[PDB]
Amino acid sequence: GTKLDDDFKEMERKVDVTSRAVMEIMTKTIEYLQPNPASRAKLSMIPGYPQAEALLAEAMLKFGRELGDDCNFGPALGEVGEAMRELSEVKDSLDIEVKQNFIDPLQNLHDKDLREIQHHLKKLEGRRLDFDYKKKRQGKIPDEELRQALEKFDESKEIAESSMFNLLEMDIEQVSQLSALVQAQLEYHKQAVQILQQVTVRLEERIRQA
Amino acid sequence: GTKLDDDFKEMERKVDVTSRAVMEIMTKTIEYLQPNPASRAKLSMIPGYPQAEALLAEAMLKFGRELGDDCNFGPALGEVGEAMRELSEVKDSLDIEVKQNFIDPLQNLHDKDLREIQHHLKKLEGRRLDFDYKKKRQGKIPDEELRQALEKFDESKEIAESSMFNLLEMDIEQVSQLSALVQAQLEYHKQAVQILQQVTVRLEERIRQA
Repeated sequence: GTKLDDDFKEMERKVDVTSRAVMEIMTKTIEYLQPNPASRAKLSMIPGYPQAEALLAEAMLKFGRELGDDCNFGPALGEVGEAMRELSEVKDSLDIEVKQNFIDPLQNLHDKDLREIQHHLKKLEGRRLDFDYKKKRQGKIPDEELRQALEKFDESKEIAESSMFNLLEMDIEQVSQLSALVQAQLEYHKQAVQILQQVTVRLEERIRQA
Repeated sequence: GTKLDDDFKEMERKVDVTSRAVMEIMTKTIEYLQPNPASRAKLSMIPGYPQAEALLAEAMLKFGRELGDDCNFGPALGEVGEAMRELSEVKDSLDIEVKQNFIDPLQNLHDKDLREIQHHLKKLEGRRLDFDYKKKRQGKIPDEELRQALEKFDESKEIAESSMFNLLEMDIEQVSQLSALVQAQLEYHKQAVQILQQVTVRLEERIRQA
């Protein structure tokens, strides 16, 4: 059949790579946010799920209490318990921020921008084929019909080129989205370090004393 | 049967609470380190398992490459890709540190110190029962036999009290162990924040430029 310049074929390639990339990254990012396969289903809808930190906290508090204040390990449990609880929250933030500012954007890029292009390409193919066909039987079919056959094709290719070119041009917006992710992570870990140190002092205050 | 002073009963209580606590906390801590139920089996043996971060990195690199350098999102993927890879490692550290300095200690406390006490108590019970029995038939059995019956009991109680008291006295060592955990976490998150910021500059360097 008729052929497309290497330039065209390249964009089409990068488009595919982008699409495929967006998909896996999206998945992996989630499996990252929620390793446990039971809690992702929530991030695949939205948190209506518990955090590991939460559950740990829940427990440390539970026993720290039961032990009592008379002891020394009992209170320390409540102390670290809170620390964990706090971390739990800092986490929910992270999950939500990443979902909203990284996953959703990508998801939209796949269902919006990319799907569009996919369509275009398919249309182009058909137009390509139809032409090749009507071409084979040139003498048989009226010139006008064959001319239109080509025009339709050219017309289609352009649309494809535009949609593809435009998506590939603004690719920096994906970089922006990457930054969107790394930002959300930072705020979290930074915020984490705060919580951790905050409790470290409280425990040192114990161990140091007796 | 014969009875034990409230003081004794209390220690026995705290001992049980401690034991039960150590167990759940141990579990939760692990489920925390490895939410996904397939990778804990490794931390329940030792890392011979992949980290979520790792797998994410693996992917971001994979595509960042395939995209190429011609683009702008391709390189950015490799950039963040590394960042993730780095985090992956900082994580393996965390898993290992927590395992070695928090889980193992506790585990040992359960199999060593606590198991011992468990034994003691059981022995005490038997000695308690036997006495109650031989007591019921006092006139029937020789005084000497009954005397020994009691001595054995008293003797047993002491052992129990010592083992229990000593474990409960050094309870600060558990606090130390808690600190051991929080420390390992801190080094990690702190170390994390470093990696994150390190990459944030590289991306800003892109987005800012064009």
